[PDB]
Amino acid sequence: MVATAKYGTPVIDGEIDEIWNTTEEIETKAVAMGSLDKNATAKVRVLWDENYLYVLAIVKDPVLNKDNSNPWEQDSVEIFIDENNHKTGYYEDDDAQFRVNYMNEQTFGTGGSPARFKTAVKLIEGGYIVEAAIKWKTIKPTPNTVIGFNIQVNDANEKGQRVGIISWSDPTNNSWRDPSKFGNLRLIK
Ligand SMILES: OC[C@H]1O[C@@H](O[C@H]2[C@H](O)[C@@H](O)[C@H](O)O[C@@H]2CO)[C@H](O)[C@@H](O)[C@@H]1O
Ligand SMILES: [Ca+2]
Ligand SMILES: [Ca+2]
Ligand SMILES: [Ca+2]
Repeated sequence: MVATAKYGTPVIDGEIDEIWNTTEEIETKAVAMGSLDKNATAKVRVLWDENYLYVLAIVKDPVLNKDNSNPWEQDSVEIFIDENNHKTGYYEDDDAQFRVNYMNEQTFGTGGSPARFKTAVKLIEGGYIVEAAIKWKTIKPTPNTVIGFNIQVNDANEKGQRVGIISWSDPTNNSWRDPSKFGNLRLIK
């Protein structure tokens, strides 16, 4: 429900900056489809500065696949932001869904834009690391500012079928259209 992100500016390249160690790690344990022991999950660290929100997601996934024509059905990570944290039941102008797969290919849901999304992906033993920067659209964050946030891992099998949907705050697979399913992220100094 609630987490924090330390102020900081990491380099987007898929490598783990020392600074990521200064912020808490959250886990995607809100299951909508699949299970924690059998499907893709991520260990996530979050940082922020006046211009972007930064996300480091270490994904556990032994089988990588992107054969499905649906981007949400390819092994990928989705990031959700609610800048004014209104927790509405639908997307406002400030709300957004961003997506990037293990090949660092970006796709977008409502509100998401490539002009505000920089990403890098590096494969690792047993999975992959996603490092992203999301440019704020409507706000200029200050310490103790609270935004709505969620991160989801889509797990596809060798058959190109999505078998897992696990996020941090949403076990109902509605984050793509319902910000009220996002958790709260306090931007701290
Ligand atoms: O992302 C835009 C796209 O979303 C599709 O819904 C996905 C959603 O993106 C994802 O977060 C969730 O896990 O799965 C649903 C599908 O069940 C939606 O169907 C598209 O119309 C829309 O363009
Ligand atoms: Ca880095
Ligand atoms: Ca909003
Ligand atoms: Ca997979």
